[PDB]
Amino acid sequence: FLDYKIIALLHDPPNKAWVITGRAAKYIINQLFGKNYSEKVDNADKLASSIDRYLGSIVYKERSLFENRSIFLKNILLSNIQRDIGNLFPKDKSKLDNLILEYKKLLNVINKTNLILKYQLFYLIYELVWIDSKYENTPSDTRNPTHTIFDHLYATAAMMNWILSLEKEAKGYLLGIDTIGVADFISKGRKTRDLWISSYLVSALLWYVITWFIEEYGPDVILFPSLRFNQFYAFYLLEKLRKEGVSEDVIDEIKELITKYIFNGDDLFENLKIPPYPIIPGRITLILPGLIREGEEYKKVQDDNCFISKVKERYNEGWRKLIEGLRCYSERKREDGFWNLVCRVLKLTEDLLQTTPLNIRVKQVSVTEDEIFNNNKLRSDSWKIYDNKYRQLVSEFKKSKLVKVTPESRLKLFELTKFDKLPQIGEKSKRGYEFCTSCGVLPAVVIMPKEDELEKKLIDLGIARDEKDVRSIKNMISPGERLCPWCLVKRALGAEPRLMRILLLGDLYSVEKIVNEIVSRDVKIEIPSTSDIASIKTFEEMIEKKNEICEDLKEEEVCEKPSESVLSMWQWFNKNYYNGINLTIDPEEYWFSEKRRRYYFSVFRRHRITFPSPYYALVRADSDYLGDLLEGKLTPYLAGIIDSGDYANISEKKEEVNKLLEEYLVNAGSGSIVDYVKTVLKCIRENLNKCSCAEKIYSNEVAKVMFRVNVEKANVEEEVKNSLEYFETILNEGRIIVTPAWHVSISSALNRGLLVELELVNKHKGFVIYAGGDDLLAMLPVDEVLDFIKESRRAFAGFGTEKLGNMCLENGFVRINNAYYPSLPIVGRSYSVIIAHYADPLFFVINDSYNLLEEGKEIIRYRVMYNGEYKDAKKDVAIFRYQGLTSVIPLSLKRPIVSSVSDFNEIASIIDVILELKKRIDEGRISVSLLYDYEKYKHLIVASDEKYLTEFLVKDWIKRNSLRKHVEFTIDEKLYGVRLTIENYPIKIPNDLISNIVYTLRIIYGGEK
Amino acid sequence: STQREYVFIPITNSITIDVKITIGGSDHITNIDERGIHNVLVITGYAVDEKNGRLVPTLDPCDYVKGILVAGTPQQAQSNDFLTLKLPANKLYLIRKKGNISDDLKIYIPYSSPDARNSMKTKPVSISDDTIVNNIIKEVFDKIYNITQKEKVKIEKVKEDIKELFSYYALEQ
Amino acid sequence: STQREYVFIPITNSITIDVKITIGGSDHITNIDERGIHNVLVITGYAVDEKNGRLVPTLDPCDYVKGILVAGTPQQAQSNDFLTLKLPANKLYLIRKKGNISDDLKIYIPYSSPDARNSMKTKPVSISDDTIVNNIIKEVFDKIYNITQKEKVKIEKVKEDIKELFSYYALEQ
Ligand SMILES: Nc1ncnc2c1ncn2[C@@H]1O[C@H](COP(=O)(O)OP(=O)(O)NP(=O)(O)O)[C@@H](O)[C@H]1O
Ligand SMILES: Nc1ncnc2c1ncn2[C@@H]1O[C@H](COP(=O)(O)OP(=O)(O)NP(=O)(O)O)[C@@H](O)[C@H]1O
Ligand SMILES: [Mn+2]
Ligand SMILES: [Mn+2]
Ligand SMILES: [Mn+2]
Ligand SMILES: [Zn+2]
Repeated sequence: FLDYKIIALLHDPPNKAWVITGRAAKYIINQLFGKNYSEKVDNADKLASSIDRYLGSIVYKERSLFENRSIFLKNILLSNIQRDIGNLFPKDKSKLDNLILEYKKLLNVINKTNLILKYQLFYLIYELVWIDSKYENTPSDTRNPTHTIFDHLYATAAMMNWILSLEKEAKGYLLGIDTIGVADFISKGRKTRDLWISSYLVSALLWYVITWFIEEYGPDVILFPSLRFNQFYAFYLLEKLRKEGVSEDVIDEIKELITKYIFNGDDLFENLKIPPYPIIPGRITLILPGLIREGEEYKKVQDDNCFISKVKERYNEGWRKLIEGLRCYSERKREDGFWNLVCRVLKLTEDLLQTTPLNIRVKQVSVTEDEIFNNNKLRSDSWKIYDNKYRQLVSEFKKSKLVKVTPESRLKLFELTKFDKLPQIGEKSKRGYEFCTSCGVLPAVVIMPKEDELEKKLIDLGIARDEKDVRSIKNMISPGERLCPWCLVKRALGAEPRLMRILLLGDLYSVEKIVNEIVSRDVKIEIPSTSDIASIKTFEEMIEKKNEICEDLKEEEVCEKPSESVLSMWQWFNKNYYNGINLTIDPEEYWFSEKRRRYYFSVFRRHRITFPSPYYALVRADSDYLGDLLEGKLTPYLAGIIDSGDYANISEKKEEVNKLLEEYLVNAGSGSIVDYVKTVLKCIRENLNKCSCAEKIYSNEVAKVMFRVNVEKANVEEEVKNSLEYFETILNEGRIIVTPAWHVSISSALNRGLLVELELVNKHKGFVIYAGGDDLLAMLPVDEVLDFIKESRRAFAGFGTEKLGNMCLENGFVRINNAYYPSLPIVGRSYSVIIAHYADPLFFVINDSYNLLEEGKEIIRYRVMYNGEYKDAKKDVAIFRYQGLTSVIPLSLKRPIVSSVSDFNEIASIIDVILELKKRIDEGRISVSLLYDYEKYKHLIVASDEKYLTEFLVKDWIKRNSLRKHVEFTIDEKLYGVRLTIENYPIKIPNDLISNIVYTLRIIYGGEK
Repeated sequence: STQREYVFIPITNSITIDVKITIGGSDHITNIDERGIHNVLVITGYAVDEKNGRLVPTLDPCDYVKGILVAGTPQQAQSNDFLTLKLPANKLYLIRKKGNISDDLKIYIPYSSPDARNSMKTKPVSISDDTIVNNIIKEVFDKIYNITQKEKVKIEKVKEDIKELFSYYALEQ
Repeated sequence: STQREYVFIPITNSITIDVKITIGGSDHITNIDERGIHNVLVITGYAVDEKNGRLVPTLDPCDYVKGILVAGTPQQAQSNDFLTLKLPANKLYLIRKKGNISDDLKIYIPYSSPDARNSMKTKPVSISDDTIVNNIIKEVFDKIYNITQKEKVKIEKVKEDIKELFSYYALEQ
C-alpha cells in the first residue's frame, strides 16, 4: 500500500526542535493509523539526506548527543549566513490540538475512500496554514541547521516511493523529461502573442504529462520543479476541487490562502481563468517506483519500457486533445470571423497536425535491492547511489544532447510537396509553395495578399466569404504574412488562450466540457504587442494629464472609454485599464502609423510632450553553472576559476576545491559537533591517512553520554571510520554528495525566486514572457532596465531594499513573514538585454538574445578577486546590445560571489555606478559630451595601471565636461584595473570596464530616438 | 485625498460612533459583493479597549484585532487621540484579498496611551453572542454600506464570515 | 514593578545619554556571560526614527526594532512621547532565551509619531561598517555592560553576533 506518506511525510512534525532537548514522536497522529517503523520510515529518514551520514551514523537517530539550547539556521549552500530560531515556537502545547483542528478545517468535505486527494490537497496547504501559525521555520536537524524542516519532510516522502518499490520486492527508477528545442520554438512568432503563447505551449504541454503522474502516484514523486509554489499545480488542484464541487465558501479556505502568497496580483486564475505566467521548466525529472496504478491497487512489472513509451504517448495525447478542442471551438464559432479560417484549415490539413511541434527526450535509470541492501540494513557505499543514479540520468541526457531532432523532421511532407498535394489558401503560389514568414522552415497554407486591395484582394479570393469577416481576418493576421499549420494554430491560440485549459487538467474533464464551459463565459483577453510596451511612458504622460493635454485626441477613441471587459495577464494592464485611457488601442494605428504621424508630431509639441520611443527591451536572465550545482559541483562556487572541463581529473584543483568546501562543511555544524568535524576533517594528508586520526579526538562525542542513556554500544571504531570514509570519497574527489533534500531545497528556492521576480518585473512596467526557476524573459521600457537588473540580480541572491508582494527579502534568505527561506546568492546569474525596435522581427531578436547570452556566458572572462588575489572569472555578466553596440557589465568582482554575510553590496555595484551617472547626465550637472570625450581619455586610462593616475584621469574627464564646476561624482577605485578578457570572436567588446560603463549608457540613451 | 479609517468589529455597541464621512468619495476598501466581507484588515500586536474604545499597544506577538476599513475621518475630535499615518498601501495585513488599492493610504486609527501602571494580561475575546452582529450589521453594514439588504439576499453569508473570520483580542478592563 | 529601559539600536550616533540607570538595581535583562549577547528583545510593527531615533509606530508585520532591555529611565525630562507600557514579563518575544523575568515589567521605549506629511515605506537595513559597531561598544556597552572588556578576552564573540543578529528596519525618509 502507498499514499500513506502522511506519516512518511510527517515522520516528525515541524515541532522537531521543540521536542529535542528542551526549549518547550511526541505526537504521532489523531486522524490516521499508527506510523510503523521497523525499517519502513527508518530508511525514509536515513537515506533522505546526508545529515544522518555527515554527522556520524547514530547522532541524528538519537537527537541528543551534541545538543544546545540555541538553534542556528544555515543556508544549504554557504553555511555562514545565520538565522536563530529562538523561543517563539508552534502554537502552545495546551492548544497543540487546535492547529490539528485547523488541519481538519477542509479535509472533511469529500469522500475518504481515496487517498489520491486526501494526501495531496494538504501537501500544498501544509506549508501555507503552518506559516499562518508563523512557526518561524525551524531546521530539520539542530546539530546541522542546513536543511529546513518542511524541506526534509518532503524529501523523505520523495524517496519513500523507492522505499515502497523495495517493499514490493525491488524496483525504482529515475525518469527525466526534457523538451528538445525550446529557444527555437519560442523564436517563431510575430507580435509577442505568438511568443508568450509558445512559451505557454511548452509550459502547458509539459504540465499535461505529469498530471497523470501525480494522479497515479501523488506529488512528491516529482523532484523538479518542486510542487511547492507552482502557479500551475495551484490552479490545477484548485479546479480539481472546484469540479469535485464545493461552495465558493468551502474553497475560500484555500482561495485567499493562495492569493496572498502565490498570485500576489488582482487579476488571477479566476479572472483570466488561466495562470497569467508560464512557469513550468521545459525539462523535469522524476523518481519513479515500479508500481502501476490501474485500479484498487498498485501492481508492478520488472521492465523499464513501462515508462519510456508511456510518457511519449501522453505527451502527444495532450497535443491531440488540444488540436481537437480547437477543432470544436472553431466549429462552434465560425459565425464570428477568422474562425471560419481556422475551421477551414483544420479541415484542409489534419494529418500534419497529428504530430506536435515539439519533441521530448526521456531517459530512465533503474535501482534494485542489490548493493542498496544486504538483508535488512544499509552497507558501506549504500548512501552512495542516489547521486550516482542521478549522474547516470544526466549523463544519458548530455550524451543524447549531441544530436538534435527538430520537430519538423517528423512531418510526412514528401508526397505533399513533390506534387501539388499540399492545400494552399489564397494565392496558389507561382513557385510551387511558400515558406511561412514565422517559421521559415515549413510550407505555409495561408498566404495573405500582401497589399493592393486588401479589402477586395482577399474578398477576390474566397478566403473572405463575405464583406464582414475581413475585419476579424485582417486583425489577427497582418497583410503579407504566411502561416504554416503549426503557426496558424498559434495565431488562433493567440486570438484567445482560454483553450489551453484542455492542456492544464491532464484530461480531468472531458474536452467538450471544457470548451463548452468556455463558450458560455465570454470575455476579451489582450496581449501587449511590442508597439504597446514601446509606449508605456507615452500613456503615462497621457494618464497623469488625461485630457489636460488631450483635447483633439478626445475623438480618436484613445482618449475615450474602455468599453467592454478587456483584461490582460499584463499586470500593468490590470493597474491602468480603468485609468480612462483604453490600453486596447493599436499604437501602430495612430502614431506608430505612418500617415497619421506628422499630425501627431505637431500635436504633441504644443502640449510640450515627447515623441514616443520606438524601442522595447527584451530582458532575459540565466543561472550560470546551475547544472553543476544540482549535480553537486563547485563551479557555481567558483564561476570562472574552474570550468566543467576541469572536472575530468579534479585532482589538479586540490587547492581551490579542497578549500571552499571545508569552510562550508566544517562550518556547517555548530555548538560542539562543529569541533567534532573541525578536527576530523584535515586528518587525511595532515594525518596517518586512515581511521586513527579521529579515534584520539573522538572522545568528545562520548563526553555527553550518561544523563538519560539510550545508546546500545559505545565501541565506535566504525562511526570514526565511516565519518572518515564519507569525507574521503568527497575530498579525495572534491565534489559534494547530493541528496533528495539538496534537490528539493534548490527547486523550492527556485520557486520562491519565481514569485519574487514575478513581482519585480511588473513592479516596473514589465511583461513576463517566461518566468522560470533559474531563467526569465520579459519586455520593459528602455527606462526601467538597469534599475530592474540591479535589484533582480540582488533579489536573486536574496537581498531586499523593499517588500515585494509580501515576502521579506533579507540578507541571504527570503523570509515569508516568519519563514526564513534560503535564497541562492552563491548561484550566479547572467543577463542579456536587447534594445529592439518595435518593427523588428521577433524571430531575430529572440535568437540574438539567446545566443548573445548563450555564447557571451561561455566566451567572456574578466579580472576577478579570488582569495584576495586576482583571477579571471568567466560568468555572471550582464550583456547589452543596441544594434551593433555591445556592452558588458560584470556583476560580482569576487569569487565566491558573496563569501561574507555583508558582501551583499558587492553585487551589481557597477549598475549603481551607471545609475548615479545617468541620473546626473540629464539633470544638467554633466554635459552630453561625457560619452563623446571618453574616446580621448580611454587610451591613457587603459594604458595606466597606477590607479591614482587613473583616478585623476577619470576625475579630469568628469570635470572637463561639467555644466557646473562643483559636481564631484567619483568612481570607486576597484573599478579601474579590471579587464574584459574576450577572445577570438568577431564580436566587438572594449577590453576595459569604464568603456563598457560608457557604452551601456550609449545604448540606453540611444534607446530613445 | 483618498481617506479612510480602520474600524474594528467588536461584540460591543460602542463602535457605532467613529464614522463621520461614511462615503469619502464613493468607494470603500473592505467591500461586500456576492462573497461577504473581504479585505479584512487584521492588526498585529494591538488589542481593543471597548470601554473607552481604542486599540492598545500589546506585545504578545500573536495579539490580533480583526475589523474593516471605511472611507471616512472618525469624528474630527481626534488627531491627537487617534493615529494618523500615510503608507503606500503595501505594508498591510489585509486578508480576504478581493480588491486593489492605489498604493497609498491616509488613515485615522483609534489608539490609547500605554500607561505602564498595571498588568494588561489580555484575554482571548472572540466574536460570539451573535445578537450584537444584528445591530452591528445595521449600524455599520446598513448605516454605512448603503447596499447591504438592498441589492442581495445572502445576508446570512455576511452574517457568517463575521462568525468564523471576524474575531479580536482586548485588554478588557 | 521594576522600571526598564529599552535601548533602540540603529547605527545613529545619538545614543549618547538616554539610559540614566547605569547599575541602579540588581538585574538587567540583556546579559553577556562568556557566550555573547542573550536576553534579546525584538518588537514588531515598528522601525527606527534616525532623525532623533525612536521606534516609529507602524502597522507592517515584517517591520520591527531589535533593541536591548535594561532597567532605566530617560533623562527625567520625558513621559511626553515615549512609550510607557507595562506587560507581565511574559509576552516578550525574546531571542536566545536562557532565563525568565520577574513576571512584570515597566519599560520606557523611545516612541515617536508617524509625523505623516510625506510617504513612509519600509526599508530593511543592517549594522555594518565595523567602526560602527565599534563606536557603540564604547558608546553604550562599557556604560551599561561592565562585564565586558574584563571577563571576556573573546571580545569578537560579542562583536560578531551583532553583525548577524542585530538588524533594524529603517525609514530612509
Ligand atoms: N516554458 C518555457 N518558455 C520559455 N523558455 C523556456 C521554457 N522552458 C524552458 N525554457 C528555456 O529554454 C531554453 C532551452 O534550454 P536548453 O536546456 O539548452 O534547451 P534548448 O535550448 O531548448 N535545446 P537543448 O539544449 O537541446 O535541450 C532555456 O533558457 C530554458 O530555460
Ligand atoms: N539538471 C537540471 N535539471 C533541471 N533543469 C536544468 C538542469 N540543468 C539545467 N537546467 C535548466 O535547463 C537549462 C540548462 O542549460 P544551461 O542553463 O545552458 O546549463 P547550466 O547547467 O545552467 N550551465 P550554464 O551554461 O552556465 O548556464 C537552463 O535553463 C537550466 O535552468
Ligand atoms: Mn532544449
Ligand atoms: Mn543555466
Ligand atoms: Mn546553453
Ligand atoms: Zn509558419
